[PDB]
Amino acid sequence: AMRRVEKVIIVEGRSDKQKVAAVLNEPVVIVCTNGTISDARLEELADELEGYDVYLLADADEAGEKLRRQFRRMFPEAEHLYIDRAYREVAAAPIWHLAQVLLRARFDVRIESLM
Ligand SMILES: [Mg+2]
Repeated sequence: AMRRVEKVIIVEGRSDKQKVAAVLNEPVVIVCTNGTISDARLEELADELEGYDVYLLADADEAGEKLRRQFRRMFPEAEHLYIDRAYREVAAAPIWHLAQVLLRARFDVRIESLM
C-alpha cells in the first residue's frame, strides 16, 4: 500500500512550512529552521537525513541567502529551490507559483494549487 517517505523540504519559517505543506500531494517531511540554525544542529540534521532526497527552499533576501550559504557548507547534499525574485519571500509567493517550483523539482502537487 504505502511507500516510504524519502523527500524532505527545509524552510526557514513556520508560515513557509504551512504553505508548502498546503500544495503537496505526497507525504514530505518539512523541516523548519525557525530562523537561524547552528552548525552542530545542521551537521546532526544532515547525518539524520542521509539517504533522503533533501531540498532547501529559502526566501530571496539576505536571511534566506545566509541559510543557503550555511547549507552549501554544512549540507551540500541539499538541493536548492528558488522562487521568483519578484515575489521575494516564500510567504508572499502565490500558491500556484510555489506549486510550479515544486512540480519542476518532481514533487507531486495538488491540481487545486495550480488554480
Ligand atoms: Mg525573509
